[PDB]
Order: sequence, then structure tokens, then C-alpha cells
Amino acid sequence: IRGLDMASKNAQDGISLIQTSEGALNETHSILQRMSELATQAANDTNTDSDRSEL
Amino acid sequence: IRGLDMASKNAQDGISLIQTSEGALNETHSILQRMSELATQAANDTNTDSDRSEL
Repeated sequence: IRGLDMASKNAQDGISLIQTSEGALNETHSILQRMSELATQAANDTNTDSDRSEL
Repeated sequence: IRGLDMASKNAQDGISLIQTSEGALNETHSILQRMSELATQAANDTNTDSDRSEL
């Protein structure tokens, strides 16, 4: 009993360790999402190299 | 979705690039049109070389 109630803390201390990781990758998604708009804009040929290098 | 809404800006930035070009050739037409009257007038033989060179 004192093992399952303590192993329930370990299971919840692993839930926190995992929420932190996916919470962080939640933002790598948004950065990668914005990073993809600055390649559909850079692919247009109305841009100049002064503006592609600006992106 | 963020690609099609950005690729819709590229399509409209190409519409502007193309309107500028044909807007410019709109005047090369008028100059070429006037330039053709100063060859039906210069072809008449009541003109003298003092007036052909004047045209």
C-alpha cells in the first residue's frame, strides 16, 4: 500500500515531466508554422535579394 | 491555410507586377500610334526634305 501510493507520486511526477516537454514543443510548432510563411513569401519572385535576405 | 493565404498575397503581388508592365505598354502603343502618322505624312511628296527632316 505504501508502495502504490508512492508509485502514484512517481506516475504523477512523470506526468509533469511529460507535460513540460510537450508544452515546450507546443511552441516549436508555432515557430515552425511562422517559419513556413517566410518561405512562401520568399519564394515569390517579386521579392528582391535585398528583401529575401531581409526575410 | 497560412500558406494559401500567403500564396494569395504572392498571386496579388504578381497581379500588381503585371499591371505595371501592361500599364507601361499602354503608352508604347500611343507613341507607336502617333509614330505611324509621322510616316503617312512624311511619305507624301508635297513635303520637302526641309520638312521631312522636320518630322
